[PDB]
Amino acid sequence: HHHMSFKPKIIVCGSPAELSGVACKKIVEIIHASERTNWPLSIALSGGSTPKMLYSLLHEEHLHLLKEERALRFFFGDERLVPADAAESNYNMARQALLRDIPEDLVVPVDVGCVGKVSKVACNDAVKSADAYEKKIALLLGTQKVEGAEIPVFDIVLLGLGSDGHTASIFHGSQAESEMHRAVSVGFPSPTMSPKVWRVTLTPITIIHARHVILLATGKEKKCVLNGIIADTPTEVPVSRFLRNCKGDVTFILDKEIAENLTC
Repeated sequence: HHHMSFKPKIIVCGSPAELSGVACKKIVEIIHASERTNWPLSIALSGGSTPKMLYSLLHEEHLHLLKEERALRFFFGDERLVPADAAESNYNMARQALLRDIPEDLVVPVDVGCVGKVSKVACNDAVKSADAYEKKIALLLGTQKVEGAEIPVFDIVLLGLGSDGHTASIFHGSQAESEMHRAVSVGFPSPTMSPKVWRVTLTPITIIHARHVILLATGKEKKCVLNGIIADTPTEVPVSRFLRNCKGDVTFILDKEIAENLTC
C-alpha cells in the first residue's frame, strides 16, 4: 500500500511505576524462550531511573536465574566517559542495583580508564574507548555479515527515549547518528541534554540487528518524539526514527500520558 508500516508490540501501563514490572516480565520471557545451551543471552543495558528500577526488580525477584543459572551477559548500550564509581556512570548504577551479585565474566563494562589518564576527555579518547569495547563485544559474542561489515548480534537491547527523542547516546550531530558499519561509536549530548560528557554508544546498525529490542518511554512531554517514530508520514522526526528499521522483535512499553495519540 502507500506507506511502510511499523508494527512494534505496544504495551501501555496505567501507572508509569508499572513499566519496570512489564520490562522485567518481557526480559524473563525472552530468557525462558531460549534453550539453556544458548545462555548466557547478551543484553545491552540502558541508564536512567526506570532501568535502575528494572535492575533492582531483577535483583530482588530473579537473582537465582541471573547468578546461579547464568542466564544473561550484561553489556552497556552506552556509557559516560566519567569514572566507573561516579554518579553519572551507567555501570555504577547497574552495579549498585544488580551487577554486584552477578558472576564477573557475565559483567562487561566499557573501559573508562582514559578518564584521569587525561585532564579533559576529547573525541579521540571516546573513539579509542569505542574501538576497545567493539573488540570486547566481538570476542565475547562473535560477529556476522549482515545486509550483504561484521556486526555482533545482541539477544536483547534495552533502550530509553529521551525528551529530545535520542536513544542510547545516539544524538543528531553525533558520529553515531547514522553509523551503519561500526558496531560501537561515540556521541556528545545536544545543547538541552546533560551530563555534558563524551559517551561510547552502540550504533543504529547494532540495534537494527538485535534479536529483541525493548524501548521504555514515559511522559506527556515525549509524546511528540514518540509520534515521530510511530507515525508513517510525519514531516519532522527524532534521531530514534531508525528503530522502524529494526530486524528483530520490537516492544515499546509506554505509560498512558505518552500513549494518548496511539491506537495502542
